Amino acid sequence: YPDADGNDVSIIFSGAMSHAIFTYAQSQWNKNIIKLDDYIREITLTVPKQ
Amino acid sequence: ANRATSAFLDNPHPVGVNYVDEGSRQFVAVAELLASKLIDSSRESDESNS
Repeated sequence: YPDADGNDVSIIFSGAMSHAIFTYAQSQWNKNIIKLDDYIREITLTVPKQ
Repeated sequence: ANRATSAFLDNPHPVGVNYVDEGSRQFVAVAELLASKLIDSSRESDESNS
């Protein structure tokens, strides 16, 4: 089923340890996924005029 | 002497004599079971966005 943000959440039968490790890895990697406009704001002061 | 009596014990009215057979008791039990399912389905439907 979809949530408000547009993501799709899947409810499945799976082991506890696999779920815990997989979900934690998702949280860590998603920290470095940002919007393109957010990336541009970070590096806007390093772009020359030529 | 004097007499004092609890208010709620005064003249109870006769109860009904219908819907006391084994079939009617099943109907009441069935209604309670399906009424409980209604409450749980409303919760489950809310949590599943469906």
